[PDB]
Amino acid sequence: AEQIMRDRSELARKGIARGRSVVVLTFRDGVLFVAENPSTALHKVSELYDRLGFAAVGKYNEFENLRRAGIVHADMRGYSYDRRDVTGRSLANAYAQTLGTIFTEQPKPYEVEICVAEVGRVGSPKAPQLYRITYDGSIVDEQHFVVMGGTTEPIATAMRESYRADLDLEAAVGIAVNALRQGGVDVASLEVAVLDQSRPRRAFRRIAGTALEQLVPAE
Amino acid sequence: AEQIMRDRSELARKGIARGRSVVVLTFRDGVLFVAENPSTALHKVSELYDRLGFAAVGKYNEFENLRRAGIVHADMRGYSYDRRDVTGRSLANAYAQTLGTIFTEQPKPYEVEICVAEVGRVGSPKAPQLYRITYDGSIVDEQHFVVMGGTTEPIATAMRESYRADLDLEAAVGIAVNALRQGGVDVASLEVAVLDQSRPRRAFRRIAGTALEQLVPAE
Amino acid sequence: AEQIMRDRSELARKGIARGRSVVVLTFRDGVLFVAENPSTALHKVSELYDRLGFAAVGKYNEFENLRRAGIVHADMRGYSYDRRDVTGRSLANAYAQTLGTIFTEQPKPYEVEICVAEVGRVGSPKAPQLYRITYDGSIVDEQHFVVMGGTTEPIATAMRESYRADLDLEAAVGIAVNALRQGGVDVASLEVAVLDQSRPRRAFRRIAGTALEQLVPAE
Amino acid sequence: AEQIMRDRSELARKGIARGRSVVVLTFRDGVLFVAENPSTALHKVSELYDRLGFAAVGKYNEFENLRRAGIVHADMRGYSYDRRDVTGRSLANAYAQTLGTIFTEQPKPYEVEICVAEVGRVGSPKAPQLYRITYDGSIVDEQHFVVMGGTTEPIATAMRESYRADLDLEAAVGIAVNALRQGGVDVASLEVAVLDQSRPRRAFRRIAGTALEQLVPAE
Amino acid sequence: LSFGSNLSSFTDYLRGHAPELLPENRDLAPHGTTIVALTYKGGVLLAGDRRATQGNLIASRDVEAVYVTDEYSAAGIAGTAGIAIELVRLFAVELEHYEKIEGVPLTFDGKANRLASMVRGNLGAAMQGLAVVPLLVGYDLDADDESRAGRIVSYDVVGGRYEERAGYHAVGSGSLFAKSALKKIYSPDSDEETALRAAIESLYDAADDDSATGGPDLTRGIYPTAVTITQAGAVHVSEETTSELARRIVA
Amino acid sequence: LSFGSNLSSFTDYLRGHAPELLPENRDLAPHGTTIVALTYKGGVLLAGDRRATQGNLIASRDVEAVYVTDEYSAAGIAGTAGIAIELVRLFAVELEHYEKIEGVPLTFDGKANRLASMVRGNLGAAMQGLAVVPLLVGYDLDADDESRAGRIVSYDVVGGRYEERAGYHAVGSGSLFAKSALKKIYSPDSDEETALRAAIESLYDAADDDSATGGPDLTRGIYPTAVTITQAGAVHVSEETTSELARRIVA
Amino acid sequence: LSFGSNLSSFTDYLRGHAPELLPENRDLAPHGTTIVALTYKGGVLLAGDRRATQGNLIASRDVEAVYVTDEYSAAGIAGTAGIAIELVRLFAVELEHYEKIEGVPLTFDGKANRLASMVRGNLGAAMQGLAVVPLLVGYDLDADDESRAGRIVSYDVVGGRYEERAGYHAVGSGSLFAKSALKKIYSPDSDEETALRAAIESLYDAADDDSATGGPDLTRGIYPTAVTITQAGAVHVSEETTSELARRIVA
Amino acid sequence: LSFGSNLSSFTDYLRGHAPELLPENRDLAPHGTTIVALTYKGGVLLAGDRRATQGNLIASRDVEAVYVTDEYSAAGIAGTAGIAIELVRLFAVELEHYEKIEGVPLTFDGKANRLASMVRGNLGAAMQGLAVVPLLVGYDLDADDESRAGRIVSYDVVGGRYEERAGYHAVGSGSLFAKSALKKIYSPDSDEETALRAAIESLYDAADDDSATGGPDLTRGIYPTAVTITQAGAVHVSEETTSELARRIVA
Repeated sequence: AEQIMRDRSELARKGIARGRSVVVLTFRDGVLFVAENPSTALHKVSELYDRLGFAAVGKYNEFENLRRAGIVHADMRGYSYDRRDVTGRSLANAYAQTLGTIFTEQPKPYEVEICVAEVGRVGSPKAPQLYRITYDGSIVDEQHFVVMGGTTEPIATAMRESYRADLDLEAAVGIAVNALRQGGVDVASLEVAVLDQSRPRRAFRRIAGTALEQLVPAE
Repeated sequence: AEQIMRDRSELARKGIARGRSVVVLTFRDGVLFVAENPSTALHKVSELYDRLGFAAVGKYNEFENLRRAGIVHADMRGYSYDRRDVTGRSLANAYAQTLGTIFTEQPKPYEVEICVAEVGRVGSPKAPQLYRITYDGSIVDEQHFVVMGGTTEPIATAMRESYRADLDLEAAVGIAVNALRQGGVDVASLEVAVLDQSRPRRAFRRIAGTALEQLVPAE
Repeated sequence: AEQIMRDRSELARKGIARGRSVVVLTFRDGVLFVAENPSTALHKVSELYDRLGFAAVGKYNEFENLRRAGIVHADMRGYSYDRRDVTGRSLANAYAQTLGTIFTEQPKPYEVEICVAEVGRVGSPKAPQLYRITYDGSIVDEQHFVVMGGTTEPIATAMRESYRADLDLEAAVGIAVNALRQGGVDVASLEVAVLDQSRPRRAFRRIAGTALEQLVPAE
Repeated sequence: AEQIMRDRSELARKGIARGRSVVVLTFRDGVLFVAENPSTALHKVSELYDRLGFAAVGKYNEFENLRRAGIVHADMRGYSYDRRDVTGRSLANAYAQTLGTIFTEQPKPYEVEICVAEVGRVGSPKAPQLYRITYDGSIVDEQHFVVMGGTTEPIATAMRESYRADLDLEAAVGIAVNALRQGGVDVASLEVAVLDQSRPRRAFRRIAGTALEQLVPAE
Repeated sequence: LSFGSNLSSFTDYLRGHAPELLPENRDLAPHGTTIVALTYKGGVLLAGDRRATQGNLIASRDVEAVYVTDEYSAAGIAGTAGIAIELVRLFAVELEHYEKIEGVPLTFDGKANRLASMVRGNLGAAMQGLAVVPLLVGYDLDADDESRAGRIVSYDVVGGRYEERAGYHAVGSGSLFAKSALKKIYSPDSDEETALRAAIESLYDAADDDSATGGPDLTRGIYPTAVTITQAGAVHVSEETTSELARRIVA
Repeated sequence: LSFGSNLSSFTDYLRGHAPELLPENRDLAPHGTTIVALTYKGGVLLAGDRRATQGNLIASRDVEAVYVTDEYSAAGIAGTAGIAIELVRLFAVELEHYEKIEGVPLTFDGKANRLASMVRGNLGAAMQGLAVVPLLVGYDLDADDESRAGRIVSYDVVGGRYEERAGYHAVGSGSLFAKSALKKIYSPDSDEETALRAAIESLYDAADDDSATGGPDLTRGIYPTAVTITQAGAVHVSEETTSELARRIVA
Repeated sequence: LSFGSNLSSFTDYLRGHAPELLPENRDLAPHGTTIVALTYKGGVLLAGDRRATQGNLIASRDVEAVYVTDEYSAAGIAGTAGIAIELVRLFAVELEHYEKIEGVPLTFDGKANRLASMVRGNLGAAMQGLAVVPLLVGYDLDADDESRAGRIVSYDVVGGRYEERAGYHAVGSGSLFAKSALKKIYSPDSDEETALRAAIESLYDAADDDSATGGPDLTRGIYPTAVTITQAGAVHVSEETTSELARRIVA
Repeated sequence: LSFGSNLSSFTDYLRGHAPELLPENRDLAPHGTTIVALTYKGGVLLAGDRRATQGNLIASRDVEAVYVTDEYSAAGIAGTAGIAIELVRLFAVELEHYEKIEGVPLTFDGKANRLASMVRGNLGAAMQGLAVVPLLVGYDLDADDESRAGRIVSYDVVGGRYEERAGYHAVGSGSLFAKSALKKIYSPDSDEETALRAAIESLYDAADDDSATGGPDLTRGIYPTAVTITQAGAVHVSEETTSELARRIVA
């Protein structure tokens, strides 16, 4: 009767357990977002800021709220200082703190898992960075790829031994679209977006259907 | 003792279980609303905005409250920006968030299920869109039809294999009035309304009795 | 049904039980911070003020919050009086009070253990001081070294009989890096920082990789 | 299920049960404070006001808070009226009320026991006064000595039949340092202070090490 | 998500969720045009000038001063343009929202009583020179005489409302002259074109003595804005009907 | 961590989490430059002077008065420079944030209605001499005439907004003169270079009679700032295109 | 029972438990005397007049204007007597309480920064004619030159603080004259009796031209108040040492 | 114990835990000195006078008007000395705290935008005669031209900020004259000694026509304060380097 945290933890893990998955990875151009999503109205991937992206899994309304909360937090910082002072690290920490509190006090924990992706400025040679925040308020800093949603084990390994640096865009889309296939069928019925570092400002771009066709390999 | 959510979920599902049903579908003119309702004073279908409609099932006072909440939210957005910036997607998300919170914090969950219908502007060739929000704060984007209230399974399939594009008005009224008959008798004792895209502004119109007679087929 | 404190206590002790460890010790130059941390983005050791350092273990978001809370508290005091009136003793007491309250009132206790390190002013011959605050709000004043995180018993004794005054920097890094090895493998995959009393103002300095290589002994 | 007070009472009594002890007594010069304390940074005895002293046992952060609370309360009264209107009786009552409320409402009672010592003005021939306040908000007025912390029974009697009026300073230090030895080893690893009535204003003075050596008898 | 106003008043909602949007909380700006209202057989009509002035300067020459507030009612507002615009807008939403909520529209009097509430809120800005006064017209659906269903309501700056019943009324700088012309050329129950003609004419006469007006101008092609309300509803008169009736008036 | 505004308005967020940042809560400072806006075939453009004056003194001679507020819209703001800058910035964030939230951009009118809301908040500072007035232009994506997609909206100090539709408009000390020059040298649907030339020219004429202006100066090398908006989006005109067009104008 | 201030500031405590006691919340009253401060070998000293005036009237002739604020620091305060007294008192408690809480005293600079905070609170009463300005001196325990450990800090009415380092300083009506006399008779590192003599002398010279002063008066037996601070601490100079040094000065 | 500001802003913390400490909530006091800023090859520099005046009186002659706000930036502040001091202090903590929190320093623009926020808060005191205006310089770490990394930002009293880019700028009573001298003796990319020499010289020229200045004085030994910022960081110039450069300037 003190480890209700174990239970609450389970409630979340199970919620994220079912439901589609998402794959975020690093590559030549910047950061790739491949997430299973049949809808075209609702999303799981979104622009966070100029060089930040956001992707999540779990209960919609909940990770959706956090998505907005981020957009706002980012904008606030940008407005209060300079757009250049907005960092992924900041939002990551932010989210970690929020989910952690929600987990501890809110009546029902948030059945959510979030990924914050950052990509260096136009010129800067710095390599993209990734962050993952979980329902209990835990974070890790992956520099290669992040998997979340549904059953990860198979998709994780499928990537674990399938990832490479400077991995071409088309290839990367494949690397991921395959890691998804194997474990949990996977037509051009997804939500794919990218954080193109070549762009000067916005950096976030969504990859349509016609352009996707020429990127998603078959089985 | 952690899955009270399962219970609360059941309380709602059962409430919506009993009580009449509603069918919302896409067609030539725009969006059709056919809902079982013996009353003529109280409603389950209503105008949301210029191109938005609202329909719900469950406990009246509860979905009624949400109905108003929508009218207000929509108007606020319209007033604050431009009537043209009011979108179904917005209210849908809004509702999803509200029900989700009510489900999680309110003492008793809302025994409600809501449908938000949008229809492109007068000229625009865009096809109508539908959204369904449930007592727990979940949403989906149907482009053809939505069924809710009472026992859906039979009515669902009755529609599943009975729906077609450009489906004439009279025909559509039939398609639905029949999907209702089979499963859960069904005289001109309903509330029927439509979201006519031909209209320039308001777009929402209620279909009276005399005009309904010439639309509801017999058994 | 009155000793829920015993339980809450256990929840914390166990959380701090698993997870890496940290070693803080006194030496010739000032204070050394050696903590197990695979990450380079997130930290467990940080600058508190001009002559204060902070290190913690446990749940991140929680000890992280307290970290900020300290930076703020310290700055406030500095601003309100003089930077020279900011003392480790103050923050230590502060933390002791905060954790104590969190333990008693917050829904879930803070799975955290904190260490506040102070080091006399540039000229002053005064020897560095250490403070340790625990999840229940208890504090002690170690003048030699402090161990926390994971299983301490082995690491504690390994230091208990391995510590010496004026202990050279390189040596100290060894003394600690070994006390860690024995008990709970330990490559240059750490977060090492120091509170150099030679410095005139800031006093806190992080020890990079290239400089660390020449300090961490092998097995 | 009404006598939770019995439980809460026990939680406190047990906390104060373990942990060092303290002896406060009356003598020629004024009031002597002998308390077991290995630390030199944290304290259990402190100046309350001009003629008041404070000593406590139990959980630190808790009795520490109360210590501050007193300093403040005293100062407030002094500021609002005249330093000469500040009395031990006032703070004693104050504390009695605070602990009593904390005991009754706070989630966990305060594992604390407090002693307030007063000593007549420079000229005045009035004899020092003592007050003891307990975790439940009870107070007594001892004119000779007060024992608290750890196991008192042995130390109590050791004093019960070992105390005398006008008891010299050196002797008094002995009377107490011995009453401590017998029951619950006892080197110059204590915190000793005194309330010297000879002083004109402050009256509170801490007795260092070099001066203590020549006061603490051996076994 | 808020559940809305207890009285189904959009305004009342703002009053407790976004006070900042209310008038209550808040020449240096262009000001309102002359506006005329006439009652006739079918329903009623509103015709407004297009001249917005700031100081002695002409700020705008295509100002639309008449708005359709709701299916069976329109209103014109004179005074600080900025304030006026915002006011009429809110008024519209007020009416429309009530309907979408209650499923029924407000009585004409109800609509007039609301407008008052709003004007009354601007009383602070009024006293500081930023006053605005509306002129409300509507086809009273709950009326007996389907021929006398047209109504005209004038306003105060303190929020008072008045039933006109004189067949015509005006507001704005030229209001004084315009009314006096209508006193002569206005005939009771009559064509919608006769009344619309009388109106466009009164604006001509107002322009004669009021430099803040200068209504119809055949040379520059500036013509009055109008709106008619009858059992069919409220409709915007076309520039043609206006400019034409304008030339015909000229001798 | 807050969940943001219910209406997806960054402003509305501040309104309830950081009121201090709003204008509502708050010559002695340099003031705004003359700014001109022209409509043409492709889209619309904004050209602004560079002279910031405080009293009779020249405070700055490289003031950028035109900003790209969003992919398909820009605005210039005249009046107390400090206030103006802050205002346009907030406006930008306002727009951009709405998009990142709703996934869609605001309608042009929506954008214009927001700017009003903001100006309206500065009404207090306005009445105390710290007024600022913006000029908004944009390529109306939801427009029919892809040739008439360009729009110009002017403002009040009380928060009113106005549709220009005269092909051109101006704001700032020289606005009066500039507008009068455009009345003569401005031709409707035309090159982006013809309109940009007309603009840079009007600033020349304004500088003739307004000491607070003094636009193009070939000797010192001070040239107007411009921004064009067309189906391609909003783009900053280069100093070359400006200085060049400047010399060509000179006889 | 409250747990006190988070920063160990008695003031901050009042700020949230008894705002009424703060200066912030609150000739028609007697006003402050002239006060001089000198630096010398050992430490520093403060000497103050005894004349309290209200209008042209002498209100008091035994006013103690110098106070020992803490073991190693004292301060004099000139201006509305009533306000001054309250201010110095609070300041003392401020310092003392901090010590009893933190177990350590505040740095001199810390003490000076606090006095500022307090003066800064009286800014409202200052602007209404009830201003007060303190002069703070102390033996900087954290100093290097045990000979230069003495420090003098002057104040603003807006809460600014200034390091004197000129060896001497003054405040109060005669301050102007007094300082000018010290500019001549004051010699750097010197006896505690030499500096105390210079001070009592400057008050004589101030009394010469300032009717609000009138320092040492052998006939009536009115002598300056003084306080010296050295490694031993702060101590009140005896009337004897004063009156004696006074007569010796006279020729 | 509070968890700090959500934006990692010390200021924002005070805003919600100690409002009293903010400027927003609060000649009769000494006022700010003339300050000059020059850009050169390496980085940038600030040089300030030492004269603090109150009325026609000289209040202080050793006022340090330039402060190192952070490793790669310094600022000088002119106006009510008391207010100025407090302002720069807070600004420093603002920057430093952000770093200790975020683990990274603020962008130069970020730092400038913050200073604005602060100045903007003093706008109330400004309008009441207690205005203060800072001059910010820094070595832009995120700059391309490591030679042009130096930047100068000037301010408004309403919180506006401006990029100088003219190589030099000034603030304070003599600012007018000083700037005009720099217009002549200032040469672009140059020695750190050449620029520092030009600065100390401009303060000489300012002292010529401004009685509130009176910069370098060889007879009394009063020399300007300076601070240089280059890739190495911000460093205080020594009195030697100053006084020496001072004598060399004299013929």
